[PDB]
Amino acid sequence: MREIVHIQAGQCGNQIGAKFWEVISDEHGIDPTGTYHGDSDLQLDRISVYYNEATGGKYVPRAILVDLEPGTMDSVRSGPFGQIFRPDNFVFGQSGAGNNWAKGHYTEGAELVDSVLDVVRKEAESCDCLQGFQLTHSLGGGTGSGMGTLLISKIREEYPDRIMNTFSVVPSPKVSDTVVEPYNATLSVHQLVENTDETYCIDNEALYDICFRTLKLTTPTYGDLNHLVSATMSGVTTCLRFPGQLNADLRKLAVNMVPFPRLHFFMPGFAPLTSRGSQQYRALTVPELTQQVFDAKNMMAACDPRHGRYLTVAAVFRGRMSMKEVDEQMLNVQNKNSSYFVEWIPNNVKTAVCDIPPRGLKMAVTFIGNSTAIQELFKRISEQFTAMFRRKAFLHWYTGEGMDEMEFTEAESNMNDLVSEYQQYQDATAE
Amino acid sequence: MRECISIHVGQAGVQIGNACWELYCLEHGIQPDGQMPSDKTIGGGDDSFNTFFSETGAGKHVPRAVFVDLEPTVIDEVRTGTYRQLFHPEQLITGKEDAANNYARGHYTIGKEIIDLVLDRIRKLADQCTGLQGFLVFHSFGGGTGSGFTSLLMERLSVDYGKKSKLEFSIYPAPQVSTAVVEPYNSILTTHTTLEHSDCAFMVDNEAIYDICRRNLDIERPTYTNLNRLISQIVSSITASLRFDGALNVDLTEFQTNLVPYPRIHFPLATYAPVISAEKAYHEQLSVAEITNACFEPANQMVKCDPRHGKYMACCLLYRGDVVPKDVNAAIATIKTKRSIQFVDWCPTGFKVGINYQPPTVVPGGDLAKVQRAVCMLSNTTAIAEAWARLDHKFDLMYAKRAFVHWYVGEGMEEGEFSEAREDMAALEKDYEEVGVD
Amino acid sequence: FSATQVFPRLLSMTLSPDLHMRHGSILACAEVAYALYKLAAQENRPVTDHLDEQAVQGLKQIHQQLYDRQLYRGLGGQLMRQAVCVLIEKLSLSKMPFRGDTVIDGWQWLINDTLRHLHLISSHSRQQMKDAAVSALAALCSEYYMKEPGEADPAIQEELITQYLAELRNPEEMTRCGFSLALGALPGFLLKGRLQQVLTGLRAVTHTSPEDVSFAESRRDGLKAIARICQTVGVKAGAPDEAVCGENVSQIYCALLGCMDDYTTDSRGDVGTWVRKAAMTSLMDLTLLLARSQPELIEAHTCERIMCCVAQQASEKIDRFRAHAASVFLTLLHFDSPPIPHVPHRGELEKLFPRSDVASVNWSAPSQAFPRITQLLGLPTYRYHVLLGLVVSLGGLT
Ligand SMILES: Nc1nc2c(ncn2[C@@H]2O[C@H](COP(=O)(O)OP(=O)(O)OP(=O)(O)O)[C@@H](O)[C@H]2O)c(=O)[nH]1
Ligand SMILES: Nc1nc2c(ncn2[C@@H]2O[C@H](COP(=O)(O)OP(=O)(O)OP(=O)(O)O)[C@@H](O)[C@H]2O)c(=O)[nH]1
Ligand SMILES: [Mg+2]
Ligand SMILES: [Mg+2]
Repeated sequence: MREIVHIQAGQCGNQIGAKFWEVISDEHGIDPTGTYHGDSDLQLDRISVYYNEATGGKYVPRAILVDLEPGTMDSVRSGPFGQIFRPDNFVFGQSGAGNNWAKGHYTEGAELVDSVLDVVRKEAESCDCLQGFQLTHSLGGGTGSGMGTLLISKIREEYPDRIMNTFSVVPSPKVSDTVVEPYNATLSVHQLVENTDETYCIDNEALYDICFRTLKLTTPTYGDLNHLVSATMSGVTTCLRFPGQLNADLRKLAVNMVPFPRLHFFMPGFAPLTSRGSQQYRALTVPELTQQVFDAKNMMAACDPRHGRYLTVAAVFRGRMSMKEVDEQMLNVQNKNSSYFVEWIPNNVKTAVCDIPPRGLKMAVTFIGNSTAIQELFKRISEQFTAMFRRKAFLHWYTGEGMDEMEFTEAESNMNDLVSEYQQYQDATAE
Repeated sequence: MRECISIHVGQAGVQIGNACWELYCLEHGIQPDGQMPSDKTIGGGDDSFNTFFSETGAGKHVPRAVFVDLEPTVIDEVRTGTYRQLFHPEQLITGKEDAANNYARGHYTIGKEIIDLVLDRIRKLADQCTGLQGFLVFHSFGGGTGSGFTSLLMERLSVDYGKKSKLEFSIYPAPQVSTAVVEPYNSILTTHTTLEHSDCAFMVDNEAIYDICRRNLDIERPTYTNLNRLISQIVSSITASLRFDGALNVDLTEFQTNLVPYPRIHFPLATYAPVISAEKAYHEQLSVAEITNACFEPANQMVKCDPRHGKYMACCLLYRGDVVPKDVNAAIATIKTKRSIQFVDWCPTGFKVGINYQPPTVVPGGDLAKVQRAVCMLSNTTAIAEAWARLDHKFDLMYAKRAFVHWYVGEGMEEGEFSEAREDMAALEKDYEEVGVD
Repeated sequence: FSATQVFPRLLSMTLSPDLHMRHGSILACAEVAYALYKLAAQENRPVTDHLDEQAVQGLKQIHQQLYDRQLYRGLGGQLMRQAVCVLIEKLSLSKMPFRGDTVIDGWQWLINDTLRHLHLISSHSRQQMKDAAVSALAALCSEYYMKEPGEADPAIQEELITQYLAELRNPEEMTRCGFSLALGALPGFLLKGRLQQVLTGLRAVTHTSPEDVSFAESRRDGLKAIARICQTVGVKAGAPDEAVCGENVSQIYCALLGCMDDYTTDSRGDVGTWVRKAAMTSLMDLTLLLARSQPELIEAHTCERIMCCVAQQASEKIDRFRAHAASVFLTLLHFDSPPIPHVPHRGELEKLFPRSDVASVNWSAPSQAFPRITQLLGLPTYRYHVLLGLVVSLGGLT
């Protein structure tokens, strides 16, 4: 029985975590009251991985929500599923970090970081054997950007033998017009490289473009992006909550998908693409899903998987497809002589097959690969980070709190070295 | 007499020990609950099965085994198995975290909070034995736990139980039946850490046994269960020298003098014949000569190699069942007239032959039939070095890009251990060829 | 107070079994010693005025205590070695009375063992140990290892260089990576007469062979040591064995121009880029050195080839390397004190790359680099190499 502690910080982080928990609860068959009412025995053989069995046969979540601002806290407390989260697992202040990374990591977010450690430690004491912590936040802001880094740096010192996985949400100028976002993203990535084993990047520009073109929505709001983020999160954590032949734990998955220490950013995806409201319209097959998992349109990041090498590939199928039918399809797409052969679907790919399908869909698929194209996500922020650094714009706010140009240049050098290593590995011999 | 304790480690190790104990109980007639109606004593000291089993005042037979695992998934099924009343609960030790295919874990991360208890349990069994010979380790190089924890226990025992023999029965990993992509690193690390902690060690190629089960036994997809039943036969044929009142390799120390001439070289090849299926039980009757000649077949060998292109240092033949020296002389003469094999002039040991008046045994409704005779040939040849060559290829290629290396250094390991382990492997490979110089 | 009350407490703290206590005590002993030396240097007074001989004996026994207990093992071995390196560097930079004692031999043996076993150290702290050991050796070889002004002890010169040249042919790539810089960081008075041998030994490593295919880190250090030796010896006519002159400048430039064409593609990727990095700076600091002494030695063909190669290297799909290439190109073009001879199309290059477009333009960003680099195609010389370099970016993977 391997348990996982889920933590949420920042407005966007909490909004994503609430939706993800609601999705994985509706898929497992858990009414919003707390009891169980599903119709499948497979929805309980691994429920202990994210739910504590309290008295009375109830399943208490393990989501530790923290937020300096008392906004999203009250909304999640009175949500469709707000009554599930323990009430002393909510840790908040009054004034946030004011879009400054040096506020939610040094002067403000380090004022509740001690209450966070007490809560995450009180939650882990009941577990029989902890596997690894988890965090869901956005690189944009101060309580998501600085608080997450502070907690990741503080927990690694007391639990070095635990896996550290995050779900960073890179912002984009299209979604937010804030100008102090490049610095918060750079400083967050600087800490998310030396104290993180895995990081699932969910760029906001990709979801914005998807909602603008694919879904054809009028004004894509935050709900449309949160729905896709929660869908991708539920599709990624399919092996850690359901049985199957590929019993890849968290540590095993991180070791098999992350050969290098610094390189650990993935490009998660999910298909088919849907929206809120209606969903039932067309039933997809295994060939169509495989053809669409590997399309740059189904990806949640502004990167072209085809343009770049393939470090490690993995896919998770959900529905009445059999690992034998999947192997037949995964052994004819890595062959040129084979018809309908693809050049971007690589070899030695990891593949899974689930029984319980997602909500509102009979068949789906999730992609969790790591391509060098992700470098584009790091360069877009580099340029915006240099043009504003030469003029020293909005730097007094950082220098007054305690930060200095030393950390800025260190983060810049780290990002440059990472981009250089990515570009160097992109040109490697296949055999 | 002298007793012995078998220390099983890993998933493969615990899966192989259960089948071995089942075969021993079926041979000696021990009931599942542990009752020998043929034994005419309550305690051990005059019989012959006391070397492996232990007697008590209540007539209960507690096998001398120390099963230790990290993942309780297999131990839970082993406890509630058919022989739940055979093994003692204290002998079965379970952990709380799996190494997840890692050596720096099974050694430093998950091997530190379990070693302090394994010794206390092994001492309880060591104090009861009046004269222990050594230890019978059962693990695999592929499994991270079975390698790291086993090496840690081995060296931990080298300090305390220093004047005791040491044996091993590893399982060489194969590319087909591969559970981890770091299999080459764990194997080259455990072979270097315990190259001095093993007096003798037995290697089982997963490819050879799979091919044997697919061809000889005629099976479509030989599962781990079928591969463990086939290895149980060889394990029993090897342990019969110490279990029964024989006259060849009766003590663990004799193995280091009649099979392991060089302390460093301790990887003797083993073969067992015949391999008849259950359907073709009374189809053909192969005499001693046929089974003795079949031992020189690469397909029937337990490891994929080519002994023809290599010299021989030590050779030991063991016959079981209806066998007479007059018939063994025919096979001995055929080995020289028909076949021909060279020998190392600098080796002290030579050829040895022994017979035991104990017929074989098979599990009811199993894969193998109740043959009338059996032969086991243990030959220490340099050809086995080839099996170590390919293993070094994969490891070398992987460490060329240092992939999955950061996961080990960040778990109580140094970057120099890999260089030391491959410097040791290179020296061993060089010595293997130097021993076979014309 | 720091010399009579604090230094004795830091001299005894080194015997602490605690690992974090020994490193701190060593660092404090080094820093306070350097501060006392700097203070005494003001009144041109010796360093023994503040520190007594009892405290002096501690600086000699600190090495013996570490060598006896064998503390250079495990995880703390690298930390102890790094601390002792800084200690020896600060002691040699203060002109201590340790010359002609077994302490110097012990320090040299420790430095050799540290530069001998480098693969055993983790990659997260290898560059620090590589740059500290060479500095400590240079400070020791530029302080204690001397017989008279302008000369050195021949007994040490006949053995150190020999052992290093016998260590530059070590199969282990990390051995050469550490020995090349150590041999190159030697002073100028310790290179008199043995400069040709050192140059030949360093060039033998820069040459590629069937066995040394993926040896990029070694070739990088080989060029770095050559550049360091060239910058240290300076220039001096009529002395090929003492400094660089017109008799061996061609052979040196040939070795620098040959490593630029290295485009190895190992399993890790395009590692050859590294070998090019040190091959660019080595071609910069050198070209300036002659410009500050004997600019007439720089030939026209060699200068044109270097310029075309830098232009090709400043138009590569890579961003971190292209930025450094453009920076080196701008530093070589704007250098006018004195102006460097053999500059192809010098007026056009100055007009296309003004001084104001050096710090304001971000070469790392393709958008702020390609529009200014594509204009070079107008010139005849900057057409073939520039186009060859841009073809890689116009049809790569990014
Ligand atoms: N996808 C998505 N992005 C969001 C959401 N909320 C905010 N963001 C983005 O995240 C950034 C703002 O960070 P927030 O999470 O609002 O801030 P915070 O972490 O609470 O920090 P403070 O502003 O200091 O209080 C901007 O780039 C927003 O576009 C959300 O619900 N979904
Ligand atoms: N012959 C045989 N090989 C086995 C058996 N179980 C596993 N293996 C092989 O051993 C290797 C994996 O070792 P395991 O025993 O699963 O590993 P472990 O000791 O449990 O340690 P972990 O790495 O933590 O799982 C692979 O090469 C498997 O194919 C078994 O019962 N018999
Ligand atoms: Mg907020
Ligand atoms: Mg296991």
